[PDB]
Parts: sequence; structure tokens; C-alpha cells
Amino acid sequence: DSVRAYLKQIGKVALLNAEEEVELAKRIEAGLYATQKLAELAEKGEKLPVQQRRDMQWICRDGDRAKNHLLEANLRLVVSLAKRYTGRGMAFLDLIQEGNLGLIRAVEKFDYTKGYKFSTYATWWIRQAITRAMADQARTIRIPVHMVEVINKLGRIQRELLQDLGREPTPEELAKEMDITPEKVLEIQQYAREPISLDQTIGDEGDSQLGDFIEDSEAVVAVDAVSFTLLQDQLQSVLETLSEREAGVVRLRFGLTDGQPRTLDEIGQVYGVTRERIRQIESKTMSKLRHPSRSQVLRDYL
Amino acid sequence: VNFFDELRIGLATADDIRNWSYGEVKKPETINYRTLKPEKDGLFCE
Amino acid sequence: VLRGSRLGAVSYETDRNHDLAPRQVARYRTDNGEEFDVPFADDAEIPGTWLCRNGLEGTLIEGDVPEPKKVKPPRTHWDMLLERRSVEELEELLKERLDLIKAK
Amino acid sequence: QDRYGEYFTGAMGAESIKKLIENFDIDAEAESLREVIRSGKGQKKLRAL
Amino acid sequence: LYRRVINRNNRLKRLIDLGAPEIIVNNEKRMLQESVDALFDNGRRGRPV
Amino acid sequence: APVTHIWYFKGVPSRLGYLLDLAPKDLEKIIYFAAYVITSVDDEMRHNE
DNA sequence: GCTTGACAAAAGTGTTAAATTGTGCTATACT
DNA sequence: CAATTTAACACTTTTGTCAAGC
Repeated sequence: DSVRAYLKQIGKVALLNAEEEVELAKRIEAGLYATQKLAELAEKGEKLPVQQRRDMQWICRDGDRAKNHLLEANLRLVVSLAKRYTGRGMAFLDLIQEGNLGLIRAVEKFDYTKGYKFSTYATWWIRQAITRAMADQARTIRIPVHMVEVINKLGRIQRELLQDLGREPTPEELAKEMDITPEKVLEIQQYAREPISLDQTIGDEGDSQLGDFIEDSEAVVAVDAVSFTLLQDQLQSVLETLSEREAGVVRLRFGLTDGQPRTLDEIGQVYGVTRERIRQIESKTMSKLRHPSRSQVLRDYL
Repeated sequence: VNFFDELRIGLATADDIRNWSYGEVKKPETINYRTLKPEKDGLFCE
Repeated sequence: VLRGSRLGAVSYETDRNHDLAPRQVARYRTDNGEEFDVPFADDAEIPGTWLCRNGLEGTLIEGDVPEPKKVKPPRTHWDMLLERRSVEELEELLKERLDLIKAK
Repeated sequence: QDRYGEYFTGAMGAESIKKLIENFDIDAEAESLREVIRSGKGQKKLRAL
Repeated sequence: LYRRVINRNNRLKRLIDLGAPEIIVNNEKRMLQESVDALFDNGRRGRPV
Repeated sequence: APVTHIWYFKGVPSRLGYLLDLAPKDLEKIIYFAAYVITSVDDEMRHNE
């Protein structure tokens, strides 16, 4: 396995104890403030003496090394905490890495003045980071954290209802035990579904996988498409039978040229004409067109 | 088209890869969960 | 047989080149020195910064709109520690540690 | 590395291979292989070939 | 598969930012290499996902 | 971080493992963060001191 | 051949209110 | 929890319908 190498690596360093963590944290804080004092002096450019310069350059680097040692000491704890979420959603080593990020944050916020063990405080951040990573990255279609929590609650009460009533719980029972309307619980139910791989083995074997027998409902069908190319032409011919002005308003009103359904006011700029005359012309043209003498030609593309 | 004489293959120095691409995939998300539109800067990004 | 679909609604427009609309071309330069072009429409204003093919954000070549858009650096380790302790406590701890290395 | 960091450089992973081939002279290996082929007798000639 | 790469890659881009210890960064780089290998060949190295 | 293309690392022959004389098992350890490899050694400076 | 006034439902104004989403933090000890 | 997005509506404006006529 690719994980056993990590298990071997983490055994290099030994576990710490309370007082050791105490002076480690003290050294980290002292080194951070030493860096701050370095910056403060460098802002003025104050002459840090040669001996004090080396002493400070040692103390800060020792603080960084203490941070590294403290981080490396708790990898066993991180792995142990991450081991609880194996087998659902995310890979084991991904969970270990997210726990490592959580441990890094815990070390960032760890306080030694409290006198508390690092183990108790780390376990909060490590668990939080593992849960966040599992929620964000465990599904192809990403659902937000709140919806993930709602889905987990739905599953929990569904299992409880199944155990109690001893039967397939209808959505009404789920709603009653969740205090939510049937529609919302149904929405959560449908959201919780996982997509099925398009490369399955439908057919009991590998002759067809899944998609060799799926038809596109949005397919381009030739007979319709060609018909459309004719319809335009027919209209282009039919609108030619009308007068120049009568044909223009219909073309501009429906935008056969540009596509914009120009309002009457816009069409009023053809001659400064008011909306009412343009409406009258449009109605007259509509009466002319809908008569069988012209409409019978087009009465199949409906 | 219909003007081929031979087809050749070779390695890619990642300059060809950077030339082909129309943009890098910053994020892993594919599509929104309740709405079914693609997520920007991720897979399926428009 | 099984039936499927996408969100990509199809259109039967036959106008491959029937209609031509005006456009303007903006040019952007990336931080690494690569340059790209984008044919924007002749509408409103050209955006100051654009996400280019290489993934870096590039600035308009002409140069305008000096707005970093509300810079906000992340919480630094020192600023992250300043809450847990008082400044006087850190001064005292640093002084104590400097005594240890003085004795060495 | 601590003792003699100024004299030599080490690396691990794919970055190491990249850095190591960045200065790799292609001609030298071919010349050496040809010389071994014209010089070797047993399996060494086979490996060079 | 592609997604699996990104999740690793982005994580690496964060670990280098805050100066993580060498062990974590090496582990992340190993994960990234394995993910790319799976993307190109599932089962060539190790056991396939 | 850079990654190695699997096709040329594994396959018996290993195209990379033949381009540079590293043994097939040597590459596996270097690539998968198991063993260090010396990228460059300043021979002239070492001989000088 | 075409225009003004009286009305009307429909398409927006502008802000607020409700739902949704991203985010840091939990200190008995646990390796 | 604060930030972001979306519905919600009391109301304004653009737009479409009649009766009349210079």
C-alpha cells in the first residue's frame, strides 16, 4: 500500500510530554516576538550588535525548529483521528493530510499558559478540518456544508425511524420526526442521490458499458431542421406579396432581420409615425395574412 | 480537410499544452447542485 | 432504450454569417509578460483586469482604474498569536529567553 | 548537507530528475554506448546496444 | 479522476504557502504523483483506484 | 510541483531509465520520495579543499 | 392617410426581507 | 455568525387598446 510508507515515516520522532510542549510553545512565542523586534529595529535601521545579532538569529531559528518538531510529533494523533472516517467519500491519505492541516492550525492557536495538554486542544481542530474536507470534496456535485448537515440528519432520523417502526418509513414519518414539510424532505432526498458511472457494465458483461443504449432527447432531427430552412424562405416570399410599408412593419415588429421585437415607438421612427397607425397597419397585415389564400400555404409548420 | 498525406506524433514540452488550453481549471467543482448550470473556473466551466 | 439530455438547448438558426455585429478588441498583459487579446463588444466600459488563458490576471495595456479592490491580507502568525497573549508578556518572555542564551 | 552544503546539492522526487536532466548532454551517452559496443565483449556490449 | 488531481494539487499550493514541514510536503507531492499516474494509467503502478 | 509521465517511467524497458543510467528500481525510489539523489557535485571546489 | 386623449395590464424601480452559502472556533485526555 | 443571493411588493414607467376627426 501507498500509506504504509507514511506510517514508517511518522515513527522517526517520539511522543512529547506536557512540560516539553510548554517550553516548545514558549520558544515559539519568543522567536515570533524576536522576529517582530527584528522588524521593529530594521524599520529604524538600528545597529544590532554582532554578538546579539548571532544570538537572535539562533533564537528565532530555534523557535522555527521547535514549531517543526511540535508539528511532527503529533502525526500519530492526526492519523489516529483520521482513521475514523475511512471507507466513505474520501481517501485515507487525503483525510490524513486534512488532519495535518487541522493540526497545523491547532499548533497555530495552542496556548501553553492554560496548562492544558496539546492532545485535547488539537483534537478539536483536526476533527473540524477532517469534517470540512469530507463535506466539501466527497462528492462530484458539490453540496454546501449546511445541506450536507441536513442530509446527514435526514439519514440519521431515517435509520432511527426504520429501526423503531420496523418498516420502510414513508416520507410522512420522516417529516413528522424531522418537523419539516414533506416537500422539503423530498427535495433533500433527491439531492442526496449519487450519480451512477456512465462506464458501468449494463448487460451482465462488457459488450455494452452503459451509454451505448442512451438516446439524446435534444437530438438534431433532420426533417425538422430542413423544414425550418424552408419556412423562413416561405415567409420571405409571402411577406414579399405585401406592400413595402406593410411588409416592413411586420419584418421590423418581429425582427426577421435583426431579431429585436421593436416596439411601436421604435417603429415610429420610420416616418415619425405614432404607435396607433403602426398598430393599425400591423392588424391589417395580420388580417391579410391569416386568410386561407396565404395561410393555407403555411398551415403545416404549426 | 481531405488534404492529408501523413500523420506524425511526438512529445509535448508543456508549451504545446499551454498553447492548446483555453484556460486552466482552478477548482474541482463541476456543476451546481440544485441548479444544473456549470460552475465557473472549474470543470465544465463555460 | 434509456433517454438522456443536457442543459445545452439547441437552436435551429441557420445564420452562420447572416448577421454581423460591431466589436472592439482590448489587449491585456499578464504579470509574467504574456499578452492576450479579447474582442469585447462596443458596450459600456472595458474591464480593467481579465483572467487570461494562462490563468494569471492581466491588466489592460492602456492603463487606468488604479483600484486594488479592498486589499485584505490573511491573518498572519504574529497577528494570530497577538490575541492569546499581552504584548508585555511577550516582552518578558523574550527577555527571559535572552537571559538563557546569555548564560548558555 | 549540513557539513558540506556549499559543495554538493541533493534533491528528491520528480524535481530531482528534472534538475538532473536539465544539464544532461545527449551526445555523450550515445558516444559512450558506441565506444562500449566497439569495445565490449559480453553482456556489456548487449546493454550498450 | 481529474478532480482527484485538483484536490491534491490545490492542497499542495497551500502547504507551500504557510511553510509546512518537509514530511507533509513530501507526502503531498507523492499523492500528486500517484494521482497523475492514475489519471494516465489506472493500475500501471500499485493497485488501481 | 513537476510530475513524471508514467508511460516513459514504467514499461520494461523504462525509456527514462535508459536515457539516464539510473536503474529501474533507483528511479522508483527517487520519484516516489523514498531516496535522495545528488543532482550536482562541485568537483573542482571539493578537490581544492 | 394619419394623430390626440383616455384608459389598461405588463415590464421595471428601488429597497427590504428571507433563504442560501462560506467561515472561524470548541481547551479532561486520547498518538 | 456575516456575507451573498434571491423573492417580494408598493409603486413608476413603457407599452398596447378604443372612440373621434382634422
